[PDB]
Amino acid sequence: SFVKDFKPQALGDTNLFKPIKIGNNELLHRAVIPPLTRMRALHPGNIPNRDWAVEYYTQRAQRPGTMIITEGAFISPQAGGYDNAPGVWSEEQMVEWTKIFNAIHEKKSFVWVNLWVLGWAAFPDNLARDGLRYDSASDNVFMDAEQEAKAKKANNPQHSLTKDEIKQYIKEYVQAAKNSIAAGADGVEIHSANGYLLNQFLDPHSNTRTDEYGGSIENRARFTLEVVDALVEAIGHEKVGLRLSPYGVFNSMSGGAETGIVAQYAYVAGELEKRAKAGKRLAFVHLVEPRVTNPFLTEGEGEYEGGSNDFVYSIWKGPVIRAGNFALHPEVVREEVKDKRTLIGYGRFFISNPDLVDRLEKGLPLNKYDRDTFYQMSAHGYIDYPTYEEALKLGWDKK
Ligand SMILES: Cc1cc2nc3c(=O)[nH]c(=O)nc-3n(C[C@H](O)[C@H](O)[C@H](O)COP(=O)(O)O)c2cc1C
Ligand SMILES: O=Cc1ccc(O)cc1
Ligand SMILES: [Mg+2]
Repeated sequence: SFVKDFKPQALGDTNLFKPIKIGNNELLHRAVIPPLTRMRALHPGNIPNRDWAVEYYTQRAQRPGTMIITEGAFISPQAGGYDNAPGVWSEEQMVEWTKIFNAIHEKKSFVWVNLWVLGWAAFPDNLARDGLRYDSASDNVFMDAEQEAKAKKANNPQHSLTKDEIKQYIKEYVQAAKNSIAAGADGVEIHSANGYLLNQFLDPHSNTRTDEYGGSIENRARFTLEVVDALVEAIGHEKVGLRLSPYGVFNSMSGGAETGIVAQYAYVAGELEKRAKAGKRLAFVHLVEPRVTNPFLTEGEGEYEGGSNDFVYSIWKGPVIRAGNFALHPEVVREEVKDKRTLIGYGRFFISNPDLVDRLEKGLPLNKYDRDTFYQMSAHGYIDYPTYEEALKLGWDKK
């Protein structure tokens, strides 16, 4: 069924359809497909699903010039924690990723691998079985109730990373970046948002360390910036991007309740622009809008109207991607794109609408999404969403 009770508006006359250059890529529009974990990866091996992945990315790369950010990809086994999420550390995975990247490039679109490390969001028992640690910034603060519950059951206490163990994660990031780029990826997006490892260090609630990785704005941000510095020196600054969620509360992050959250991120943004002048300007900065502080709550819930991301624009002067409930609000996108360096990320509706860009340009009805197949091990709810034409033939509008 099409989304009922929604007035679609054509966005063909806005900047959403004026090309832009992000890195080495020349996009033909600014509707970006943000990272979306679907959990179809194969176990054992965290292998990209061999039966359905290529088709999935291929469907959503039909509109030429589209920029696609792959689903979260584990840089290594320790950075992992979910049986069905893909990784980019083994030869057996890179062989799969290549087929996807080629399928994507052939449609004339672009792909960026999102580097993922779970921190305290990983399953402790899944880590105990394979003989891995349950990492995080600290060891006296746990994500929640059932996480500290699984920690004990598996006799796998939450571990406060040591300086040498952080250095290791930085070595795996580089390797993963290198594998992805070697397999033909256009670039990689450092995932430093939604309460994962790097965000756990960034947030003052999950980071109560005393060494140079906690204790102040400058220290809580050290990890993220070292990773940025490392990937910039290894594959080029035009092939790297950083994702942040200043006001997110997902996974026990502080959000706007922490008075120093704006300063924490203003700092990071400041360090980027700094490097930008030094010649090394990241390809872009990706921001999750306070319009969505929790990606698990329906469109309109968990909105934080006490803060804004606009401050980033006074510090960083490169491309900025903004994502969060923009598909059902064309009126807000029309205003946000009047800025010449802003890109719009459409998550949940790029899941259900494979031809989303066309529907945005022509103001057509959007396919409602099925939340139940977001993480199912099936093709249903993954690759069987119809395009507008297919929907008409199937009679989704009622004669
Ligand atoms: C099913 C699902 C999977 C997601 N997977 C990821 C992910 O792997 N990495 C990430 O950074 N964000 C992820 N997100 C968050 C989205 O990138 C996005 O910020 C969020 O969905 C808000 O956009 P939307 O309102 O257009 O869906 C996911 C969201 C959903 C609903
Ligand atoms: O729903 C899965 C998910 C994964 C990573 C994120 O960052 C956010 C959501
Ligand atoms: Mg008909």
